[PDB]
Amino acid sequence: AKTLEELATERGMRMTEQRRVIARILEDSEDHPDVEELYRRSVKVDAKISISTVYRTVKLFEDAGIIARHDFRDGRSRYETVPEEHHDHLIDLKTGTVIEFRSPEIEALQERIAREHGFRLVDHRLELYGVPLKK
Amino acid sequence: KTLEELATERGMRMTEQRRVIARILEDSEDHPDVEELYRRSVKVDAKISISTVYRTVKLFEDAGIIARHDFRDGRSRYETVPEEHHDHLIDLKTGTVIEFRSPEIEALQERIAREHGFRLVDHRLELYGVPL
Ligand SMILES: [Zn+2]
Ligand SMILES: [Zn+2]
Ligand SMILES: [Zn+2]
Ligand SMILES: [Zn+2]
Repeated sequence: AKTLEELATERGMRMTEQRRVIARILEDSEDHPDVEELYRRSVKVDAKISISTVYRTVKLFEDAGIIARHDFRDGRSRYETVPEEHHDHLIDLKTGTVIEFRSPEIEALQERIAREHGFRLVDHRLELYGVPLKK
Repeated sequence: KTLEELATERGMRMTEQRRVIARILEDSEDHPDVEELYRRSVKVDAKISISTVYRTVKLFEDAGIIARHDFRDGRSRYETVPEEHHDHLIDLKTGTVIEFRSPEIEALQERIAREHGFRLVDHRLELYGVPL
């Protein structure tokens, strides 16, 4: 069973303690943090960590292909550990944070409309943008 | 209100040529790429350059007059801010863009959002296909 720092070294990345920290945070997160939120969380644990380190680390993870970058039109470049299974995204517009979902209801529905117009579905991009409901 | 009139309101400098491109873009309910715009532009006025078509398309986007969609097949496609909301299905083989609106989907999107504690105010749905 592969962890992310374990999965980094596999692709010849120079890890340090600071990067393992940053790797553990990202791994542990299900909200797909941007660079800035990883920083705040990381610095909370290792105060020596710079924004410089976190940006480079992320960009280097991205070159290793061990994370997925997402540019949603919320207001943030969101990052996650490559998902073992596909899912879609819902974005809180108030806080910019991200919620993953797999509705196979929707998957099937998308699968069927491809057909209705004469198509086998090969890919899709599905993004939802919500505001929090009042109570 | 035509496209060019709409552009001249925005304080955009128009010319004969920028007005052809404007009308071509306007009448097109397909989802033309810039090269499509160009090829159609020249047939109507042969002294329209590619430079001119690039500039003009850029400025129509800035003015809010048109929308650009960067689809995953790698072609940027354009439309006139069609007044209807609709989603997209892209034939990867031909670049044919088939538009749709499926109130099943539109409501099942609502449900998903409400179950996670959200009211749905926007989305983006794009489908990618190969003939069956
Ligand atoms: Zn999906
Ligand atoms: Zn995700
Ligand atoms: Zn469209
Ligand atoms: Zn829709």
